[PDB]
Amino acid sequence: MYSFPNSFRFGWSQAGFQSEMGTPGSEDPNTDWYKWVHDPENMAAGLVSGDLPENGPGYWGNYKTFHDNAQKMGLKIARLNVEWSRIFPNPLPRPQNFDESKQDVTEVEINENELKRLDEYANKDALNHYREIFKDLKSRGLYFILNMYHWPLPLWLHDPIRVRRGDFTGPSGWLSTRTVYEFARFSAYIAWKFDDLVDEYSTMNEPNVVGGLGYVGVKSGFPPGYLSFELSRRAMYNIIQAHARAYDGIKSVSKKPVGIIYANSSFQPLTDKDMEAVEMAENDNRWWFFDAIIRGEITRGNEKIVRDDLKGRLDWIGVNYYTRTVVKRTEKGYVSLGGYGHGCERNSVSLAGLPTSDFGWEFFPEGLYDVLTKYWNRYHLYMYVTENGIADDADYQRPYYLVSHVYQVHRAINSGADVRGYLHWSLADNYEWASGFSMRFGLLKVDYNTKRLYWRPSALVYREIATNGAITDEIEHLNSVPPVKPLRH
Ligand SMILES: OC[C@@H]1[C@@H](O)[C@H](O)[C@@H](O)c2[nH]c(CCc3ccccc3)c[n+]21
Repeated sequence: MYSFPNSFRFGWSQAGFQSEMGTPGSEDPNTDWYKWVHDPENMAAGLVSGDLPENGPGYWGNYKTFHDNAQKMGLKIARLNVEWSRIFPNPLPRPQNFDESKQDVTEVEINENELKRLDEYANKDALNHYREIFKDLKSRGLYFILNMYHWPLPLWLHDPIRVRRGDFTGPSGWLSTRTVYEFARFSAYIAWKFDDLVDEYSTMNEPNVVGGLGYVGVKSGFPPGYLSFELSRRAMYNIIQAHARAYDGIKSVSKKPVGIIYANSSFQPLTDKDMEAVEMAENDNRWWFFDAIIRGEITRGNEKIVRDDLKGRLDWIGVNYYTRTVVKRTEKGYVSLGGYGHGCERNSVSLAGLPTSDFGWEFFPEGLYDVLTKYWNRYHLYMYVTENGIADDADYQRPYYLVSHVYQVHRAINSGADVRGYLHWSLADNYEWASGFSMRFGLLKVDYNTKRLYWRPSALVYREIATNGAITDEIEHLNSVPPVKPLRH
């Protein structure tokens, strides 16, 4: 047996754009992502699958079913987001003498008057529906982490096709301080409407992926798919201050904890001569970001400064984790290696002989202990495992994947790290971004024709974990690697 603290909670994470649509009435055409995945050119290019989010799992209408199953599964925590675009579908008038050429946004003044003004622009059907959703959630005994942002932006703030095309005269998303400014106000507004229902807050989900795949990893088909190192840095600088400003915005209406959710891989050396490479990879992918929002330490221009408006803007750390990245030393620096972590063949075996998922991601639960303990030793901020899961429609590997990673969380707590929950990605299948519906991450299978949910055997296994607050003696063998011999190589 691996017993968890009585206060530790097991649950799930879910995104608005991925899970809400599918039931008639739920359609939100008002995002960069919606437009992006409907784009004729993007479809023909193969950048997007052709699958459309409006044929999704229908959480908007069927949320009670979702919550019933979650409660049966013994789940006690849930993290999801409101979709900005649902609340503010229509352009807001430009800020009164806010200087959109200024690079830094060191404060955004928000008060009851400014909030009442926004209130007259807000879609009230959308707010009432969310209140209905979150009320049912809460009535099922679920502790509630509300995230403000999980990728899609209002179209009035970002036309992604225009930017893809090389036109920067329009709404430019994270490239514009206007977005930073409106984001601080959206966060404060949501906290102001929903604080009575909410337990903890997250500003954003994996801002690093938004800026990294949006402007560098362009084959991933993420908006706006404009290839530029410079602009990726600009997007990331803006998202950092958008975090800090959202933090201050929420904290002016709430005393409740405000954190952030971030994409992590466990960096691992190719050989024992590659450990500096591991540290450099951690600096470049993790510490630079967190040292900014925690310690105020950012490199702007070519200079290391401390920004007082950035410092101390975080109460907790959302740890998202799926797999490792193997890195080696280069004379010029370091490189990640294909054939490991997220760069493997689908339904096969890594270069290390470890099985890969429907998405080609390598089985590596060790990495979660590494990421949890490294954060803790550096910052001493408590954490939730806000995402962990596997693309696996057949359910072959998920039982082992689930128990193995839950074990690494127990391991981490055993070492002293303050981890207060594990939230599986996800409860049910959903729209996997540019990949469409074929990547299936749920403990529950979705039949998309009928919107019916089924319990994969892994769901039954998770129910054992959750109702017992433990990896029980009877499922403890699943803390191991799925046998590869019966699997595809
Ligand atoms: O891919 C499964 C889930 C998505 O459905 C979520 O919306 C998103 O939060 C999400 N992020 C990741 C990890 C992505 C990653 C990329 C590069 C490096 C490390 C992690 C996996 N997932």
